Amino acid sequence: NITIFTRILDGLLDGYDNRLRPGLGERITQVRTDMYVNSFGPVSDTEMEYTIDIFFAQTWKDERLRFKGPMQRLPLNNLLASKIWTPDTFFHNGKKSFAHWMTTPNRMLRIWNDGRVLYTLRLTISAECPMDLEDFPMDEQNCPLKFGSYAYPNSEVVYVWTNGSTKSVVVAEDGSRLNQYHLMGQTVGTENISTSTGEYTIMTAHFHLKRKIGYFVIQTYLPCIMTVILSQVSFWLNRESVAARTVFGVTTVLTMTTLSISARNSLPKVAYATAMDWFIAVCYAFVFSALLEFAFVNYITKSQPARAAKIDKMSRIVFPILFGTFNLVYWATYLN
Amino acid sequence: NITIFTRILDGLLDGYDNRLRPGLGERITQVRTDMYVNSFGPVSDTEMEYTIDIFFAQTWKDERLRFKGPMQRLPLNNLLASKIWTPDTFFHNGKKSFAHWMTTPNRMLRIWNDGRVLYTLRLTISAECPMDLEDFPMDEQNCPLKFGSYAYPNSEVVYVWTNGSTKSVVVAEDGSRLNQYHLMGQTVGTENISTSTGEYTIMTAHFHLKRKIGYFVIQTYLPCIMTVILSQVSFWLNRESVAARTVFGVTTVLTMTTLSISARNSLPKVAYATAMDWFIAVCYAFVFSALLEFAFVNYITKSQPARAAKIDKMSRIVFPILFGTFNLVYWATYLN
Amino acid sequence: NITIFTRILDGLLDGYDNRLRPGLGERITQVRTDMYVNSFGPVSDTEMEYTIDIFFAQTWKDERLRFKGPMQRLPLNNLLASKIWTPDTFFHNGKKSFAHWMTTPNRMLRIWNDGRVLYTLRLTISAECPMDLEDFPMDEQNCPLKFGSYAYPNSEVVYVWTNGSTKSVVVAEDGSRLNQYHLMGQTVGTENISTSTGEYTIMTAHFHLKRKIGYFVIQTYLPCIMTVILSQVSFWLNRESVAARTVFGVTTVLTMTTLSISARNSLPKVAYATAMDWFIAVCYAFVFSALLEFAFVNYITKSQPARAAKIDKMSRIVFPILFGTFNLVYWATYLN
Amino acid sequence: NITIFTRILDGLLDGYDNRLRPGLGERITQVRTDMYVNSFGPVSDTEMEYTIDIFFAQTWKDERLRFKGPMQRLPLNNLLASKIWTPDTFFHNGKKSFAHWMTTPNRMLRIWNDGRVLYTLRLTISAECPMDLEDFPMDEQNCPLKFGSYAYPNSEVVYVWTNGSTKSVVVAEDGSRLNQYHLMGQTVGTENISTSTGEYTIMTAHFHLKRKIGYFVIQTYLPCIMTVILSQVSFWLNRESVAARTVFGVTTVLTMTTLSISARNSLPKVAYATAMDWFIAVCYAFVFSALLEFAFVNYITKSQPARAAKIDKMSRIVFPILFGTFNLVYWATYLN
Amino acid sequence: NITIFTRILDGLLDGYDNRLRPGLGERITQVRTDMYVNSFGPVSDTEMEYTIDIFFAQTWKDERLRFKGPMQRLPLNNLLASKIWTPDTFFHNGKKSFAHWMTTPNRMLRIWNDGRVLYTLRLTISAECPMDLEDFPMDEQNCPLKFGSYAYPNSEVVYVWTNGSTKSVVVAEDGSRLNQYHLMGQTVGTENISTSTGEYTIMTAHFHLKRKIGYFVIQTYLPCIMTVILSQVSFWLNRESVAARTVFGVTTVLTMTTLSISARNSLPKVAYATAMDWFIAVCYAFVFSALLEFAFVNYITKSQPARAAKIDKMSRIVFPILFGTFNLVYWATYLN
Ligand SMILES: CCOC(=O)c1ncn2c1CN(C)C(=O)c1cc(N=[N+]=[N-])ccc1-2
Ligand SMILES: CCOC(=O)c1ncn2c1CN(C)C(=O)c1cc(N=[N+]=[N-])ccc1-2
Ligand SMILES: CCOC(=O)c1ncn2c1CN(C)C(=O)c1cc(N=[N+]=[N-])ccc1-2
Ligand SMILES: CCOC(=O)c1ncn2c1CN(C)C(=O)c1cc(N=[N+]=[N-])ccc1-2
Ligand SMILES: CCOC(=O)c1ncn2c1CN(C)C(=O)c1cc(N=[N+]=[N-])ccc1-2
Ligand SMILES: *[C@@H]1O[C@H](CO)[C@@H](O)[C@H](O)[C@H]1NC(C)=O
Ligand SMILES: *[C@@H]1O[C@H](CO)[C@@H](O)[C@H](O)[C@H]1NC(C)=O
Ligand SMILES: *[C@@H]1O[C@H](CO)[C@@H](O)[C@H](O)[C@H]1NC(C)=O
Ligand SMILES: *[C@@H]1O[C@H](CO)[C@@H](O)[C@H](O)[C@H]1NC(C)=O
Ligand SMILES: *[C@@H]1O[C@H](CO)[C@@H](O)[C@H](O)[C@H]1NC(C)=O
Repeated sequence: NITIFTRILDGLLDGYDNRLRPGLGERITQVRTDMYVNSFGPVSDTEMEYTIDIFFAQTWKDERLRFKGPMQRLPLNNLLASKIWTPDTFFHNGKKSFAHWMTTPNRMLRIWNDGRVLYTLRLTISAECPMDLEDFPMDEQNCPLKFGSYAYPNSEVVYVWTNGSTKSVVVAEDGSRLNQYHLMGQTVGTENISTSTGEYTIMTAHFHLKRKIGYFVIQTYLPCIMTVILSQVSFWLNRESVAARTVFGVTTVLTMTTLSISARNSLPKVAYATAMDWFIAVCYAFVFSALLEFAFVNYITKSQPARAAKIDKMSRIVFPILFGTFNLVYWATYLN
Repeated sequence: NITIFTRILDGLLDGYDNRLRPGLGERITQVRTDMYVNSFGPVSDTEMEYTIDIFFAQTWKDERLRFKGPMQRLPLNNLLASKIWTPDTFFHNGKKSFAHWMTTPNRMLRIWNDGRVLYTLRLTISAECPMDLEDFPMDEQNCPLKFGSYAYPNSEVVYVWTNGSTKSVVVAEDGSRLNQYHLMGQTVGTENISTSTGEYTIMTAHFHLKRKIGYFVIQTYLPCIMTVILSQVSFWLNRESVAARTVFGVTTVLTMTTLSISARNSLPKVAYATAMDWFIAVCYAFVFSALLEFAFVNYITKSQPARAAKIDKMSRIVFPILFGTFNLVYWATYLN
Repeated sequence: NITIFTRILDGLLDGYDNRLRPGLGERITQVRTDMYVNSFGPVSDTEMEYTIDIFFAQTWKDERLRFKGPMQRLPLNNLLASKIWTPDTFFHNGKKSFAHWMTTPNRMLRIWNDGRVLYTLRLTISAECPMDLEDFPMDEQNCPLKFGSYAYPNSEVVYVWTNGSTKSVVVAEDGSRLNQYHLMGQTVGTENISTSTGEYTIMTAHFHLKRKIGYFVIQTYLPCIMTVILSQVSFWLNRESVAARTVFGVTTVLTMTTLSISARNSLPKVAYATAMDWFIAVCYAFVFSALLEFAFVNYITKSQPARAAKIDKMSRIVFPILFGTFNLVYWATYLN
Repeated sequence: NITIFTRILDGLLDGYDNRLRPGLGERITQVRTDMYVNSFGPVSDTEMEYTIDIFFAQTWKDERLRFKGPMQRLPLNNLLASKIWTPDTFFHNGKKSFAHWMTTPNRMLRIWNDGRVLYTLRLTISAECPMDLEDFPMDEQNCPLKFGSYAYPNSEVVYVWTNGSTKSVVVAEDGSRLNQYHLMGQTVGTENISTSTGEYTIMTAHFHLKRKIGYFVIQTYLPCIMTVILSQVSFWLNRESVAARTVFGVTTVLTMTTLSISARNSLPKVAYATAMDWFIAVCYAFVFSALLEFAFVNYITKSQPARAAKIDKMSRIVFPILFGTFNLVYWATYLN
Repeated sequence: NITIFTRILDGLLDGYDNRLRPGLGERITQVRTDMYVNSFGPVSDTEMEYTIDIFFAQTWKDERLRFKGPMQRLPLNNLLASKIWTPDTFFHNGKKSFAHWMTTPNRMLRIWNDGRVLYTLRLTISAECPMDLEDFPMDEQNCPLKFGSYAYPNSEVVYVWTNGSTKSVVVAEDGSRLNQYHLMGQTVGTENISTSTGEYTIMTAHFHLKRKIGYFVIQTYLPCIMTVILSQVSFWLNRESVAARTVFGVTTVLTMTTLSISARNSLPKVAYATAMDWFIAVCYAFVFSALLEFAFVNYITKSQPARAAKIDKMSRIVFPILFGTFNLVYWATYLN
């Protein structure tokens, strides 16, 4: 009962040319594609790339593979994949993509009586995701995934998503786990690109990313906020304690200087100011301004002591108010 | 006496199709799997992955390989593995798995008279282990290992553990050696997952990990604890020594600030607070509060000196007590 | 209607030797090359290399592939590429180049009736780009890309750009995105190099890079500029406050020392001074000079107090003026 | 005179099955193994692995390769290695081993008239070397190297070292060069391991490593030793100089805190205390104790000045003596 | 006119055994080798290795390839390389060598009428270069490059440089570009090594490297030199300013401590003192000695004030002189 299957496979491969697409010179080969994202790998902001592991499935019609037998389907493995024609699908934005080979090349091939072919493959794509880090860390990113035929233009091979967008792309519940991003959702679309080699239909999948704040709050904002509060303590010390207040201003100013350097070490070396940079810059101004207030106060503490005391007393109220007011504007401006 | 073995191998391969599973169209192929963990590689918390080296063994029945001869078994090597049918087993959560090829592809194939086939393979699997670092470093992790057929659904190929759970998975005594984890034990199970390509039986092995503390005690807790004690020394200095006590508060506050930054550099950039973060935050409050006490004491040291001395004297007792009390609650809360 | 294509391919490969170039012993094989830069990868200054992803296309004439049929063109894939002769093009300056294999080897082959052959390939070239970092960060770089035949000298195979320079090399709008460089434009050229193995025509493409400033302003210049301003605040403090002014000078001098070390950590370990180094050196002189002024002032504050006050008062004006004057000369000198 | 060699090779391969070991069903195949360590690569303490490059040679007897000819030996290359049977030797503890392929696969095959076969191979083995870092840096390590057959149990293939232990394993004079280890010597042995797949003879080579001190002396011990001496200088300052002595204690205590953090960055994250950790801990106690002495002295400098001076004077002698005494015990305890 | 070439290639391969070296059993195969260094890659001091990209050319005589035809030479590509015999040349000290495969395997094969064969190959060799860093950074290194036959002893295959040493090895003008080394020149030689597998002729090429100073001057020496000068400023302050002079000594001593740690981070972890270490150690003594002078001066400032002033005044002259004198001896000793 098993020899029958062997004959069917031999018959289909008899006189079959894998170098020619099905329907050549007769029609346009239509390929239906569906994707299942097993795991949405890490998003490297420094390299502007993200890693994704998917089960890429392609379906098409091949009349040369029609057969008759007791079983309506022929489950198979990677062995027969090379013997038949498969689309030369490639990822336009994929910088480096490699397949999984252990324990066996993770490929499946299924053939029906009518000649319909299902060919799914497991891939780990490392694509490029350009980002505009102007609102960082309150930034949203849209990482795309573009793929299509490499050699067959739109007039020969056409890719279309199967069913609706929701069914076309599926993300596992545990797969969408990132340390500094929320996977809000996914969208799909199609487009035609005109090239010197001809028109090619492009299948694009966009992943919406919402950066999750809380790591930078514990890493950058809080040390900056507490450092500013530390500087304001100097206003509560006597003017004659010149050395004591000097330590506050000098240490706080340098503390903010190193925080700015440390903060940008993890951030990509982008040549523009981000939202976090402005927050640090303002905090640096507050600590620096406090030192200037002491220097000005200590400069006139002898000629006009009366005004020096008033400035020091007033600074105890103005500085906390302005810093608190700035945060409300800053957080409300970006958290909206 | 050696030519007989050659004839047997030629006969079995004569008319044998490796593209068809044994028992096709007649029964369901049953595969018995056993695992031996040679070494439980490092667990990368930053990348949420772990590396494991195993001797993956699969056993199944193939009537096409039945033979008669003086020897009841036919030990072999990787040469004949490709000539026969083998299950397309793959690791669902395996991000990157590679085989060992030196000196020779580490594969063994054994065939008995009845047709039973033993096919073991050495692998180095780099799987993903999601972790909830809310109780870090007093956290327990359960890293799984899922594998199954890629192309053959549950109706064609079924995986079952051999004998009990203990015999199914074995870990070498020297293999289970990690720098920051204890391998408490292992558990195995089976489940069926419904997919668009059909139902597939999933074989899962869970490794229980108990993070071992002591590195963070020497790295984070002790510097934080001693820094807090250092700040409390300021309470034993005279109020008029404004500069001396200012150095204590400023240096200690900044010392805790850098410790928080340094501590999280090794920790994954998770957007939530861990148990260690709370300990650092409380320690930061103690050192910061001590500086505020001096500022308040130095602010009223002239108008009401009597109360200033009492506060300074009282702080010498309250601060050590509260810090010690906090540790007992903190350690008892998590070490239980 | 599909069997006709199979016969044509069989006929062309019948009696075809892929080890012999077309026109051997009769003429010189002319290859027309065009390039499309999908993405201009990162430029590693430390390793003096850059990564580029391109669609490398080669066109040549092969009379052995002439055919007659209803279709004037024969779109194909990588399968037939190995069966025919292709140029042994290689990148002379390419340190490490790898092809893309997923989902299918990204190669296309097209053949016309006259025998013209189009063979395009996707590549990721990691070439070496020597740089003279004397005006860093106000430096312009010209990273080349040289390629040609490895085995066929100029007398056998010749490479020529197709159409003009603009059409020969094309860069995608989104591809030319670098964190610290502007892709001003591209230029192409040809040359002959004499070697022991014969003369070889070299096709060269030069990419003009204009480093974008703004990251170093936020990372190096601003901390240095503010540190210098911080030191000058000491001039506004009383001479008798010896400890207070000592903290300013010591902290600022050490702050500049660490900034110089930190700044060069990212910069390649070049054994010469850059423009940024001179800026840091001058800033170090200003902060160091301020401390010397205090030491000199504090040294004569008793013998001749009158001159000490004048020097301190005068320094409040001279130092800000010189530092501001230096910046105008420095920025104007390099920003021109 | 060269055609004779061609006939001999053809005759031996005629009717030769490479899937069957020599002497199958007649005797036990004996393999003689010798090793030459070209270079003992770096030992990664963090990853508990070491890299070694060797010339692995295996010798065995194969009666199927007997031949008669003018030349008693048949030097060859990797071409014939795949055509005959070779042992499936593998490294049990080898985490990742790769062969050398340039310029040609570095394999040699030699055959004698009697059928003796010599098959040597060049390998770069990255094995795992567990270490107990309790006496670090005064620790000795014994990195093993285990290898044997993967598919042939002890009843079919047996490995034995050739000649004595000294000749069996040889290390090049320049190969044994490590930055932080001394290669004292090598030892070899054999053992049988019982496994579910049968008994396998294991050939083990142990490399004795003696960590060389001097890098940690310049990196950790000396800064710690000088820091302690720096703290003791405070005892020679007047009590009334409260700020001056406070700077000594605060700076020294924090200096030791960062040294402990910095020292363990290179060290593996082991969850136990090493010898260096105890040395740092004691040094931290000395600097911390000195600050406590000043605080206690400054606390009673008014009520009982007489005792305060005596304590300060006495501390100038006790502290240097105890620190010196501790070092003699510490160094003698571990350097013995 | 092209079919003639096809017949010649078929005739040569007819009855040709690639497993036998030319002249086997009749003479000794002589191989002439020439090298062209396209680029001398980076020299990794930490890993004691260097990377080099070369065009490795080998020439030998093979009477089996003699042919008669209109063309005196047969330019070819990698296709025919595997069909004929080529030497099994390998690099003895090569830790990891890989070939270039894009766009086509960069191999050339040329055959003349007499049977002379030219076979050149492009390689990227990562060899090991042991270094004695005793005079670092004033150290000279001699990185070798050893290669020879793997399977054919000196009695079968012999390697000889072609023409003189200068022509045998050539380095491109732009190839010899290193960030911290000068390529003074190259030398070549030959030697015979006796091994258990027989005598093998070794072809060695030595590259003379002269480390270029200037990065460490800007990174290590200058901060150390200026730090020492900073400490000497304390001698110009009044003795009663105890806190002011304490800050100078404490900050400078700790500044030198961190510089020593930072400097050795890039340097390999060698267990011996380098020239830079001695310079840092002396600088540490000067800053430390200055603090001791203040402590001694402040200790006797009351009992014998007259001597205290003289010591402080004298130290202003002695310390600068000794430090300047040391540099002249240090620089002259190593820069000679
Ligand atoms: C420079 C001459 O062209 C080429 O060498 C070439 N080679 C491939 N391709 C091209 C053309 N091009 C720039 C492509 O972006 C390209 C896009 C496609 N669509 N998809 N998915 C499919 C193929 C494409
Ligand atoms: C998107 C269409 O599907 C695919 O392309 C596909 N390709 C493989 N597989 C699938 C289906 N799927 C999502 C799988 O998770 C899958 C699980 C399995 N069980 N195991 N072990 C076995 C195979 C599976
Ligand atoms: C040392 C003997 O030569 C060789 O072994 C060798 N092998 C290849 N090549 C050479 C010669 N040479 C130094 C090359 O730079 C070279 C340049 C070329 N042009 N392109 N593009 C093409 C080929 C070249
Ligand atoms: C889980 C069922 O077993 C296996 O799958 C398997 N596969 C290989 N091997 C084994 C058995 N085992 C645990 C091995 O440690 C093993 C050791 C050997 N000796 N050597 N050198 C040789 C082979 C071995
Ligand atoms: C342990 C038994 O030997 C071997 O297994 C072996 N295998 C190769 N080789 C050897 C011998 N040996 C130690 C080599 O250093 C060796 C050097 C050579 N010359 N070159 N270039 C050529 C070959 C060499
Ligand atoms: C692409 O081309 C096809 C040609 O049939 C057309 O139907 C389709 O609408 C085009 N898509 C877009 C986005 O223009
Ligand atoms: C999976 O399916 C099989 C079908 O025979 C069933 O026997 C088994 O109980 C199922 N397993 C689970 C966990 O439901
Ligand atoms: C290279 O050689 C060819 C030989 O025909 C010549 O036409 C061309 O001008 C040469 N190119 C250069 C740059 O000299
Ligand atoms: C291993 O088994 C063989 C069986 O012949 C025996 O001779 C040998 O002594 C055993 N080795 C050990 C270490 O027990
Ligand atoms: C190596 O051996 C050959 C044998 O002919 C000899 O001619 C040559 O001089 C030897 N080389 C050295 C360096 O001894």
